[PDB]
Amino acid sequence: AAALAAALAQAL
Repeated sequence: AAALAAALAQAL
């Protein structure tokens, strides 16, 4: 969950 949350945060 956290890895994905961060991946997305960065992209946006």
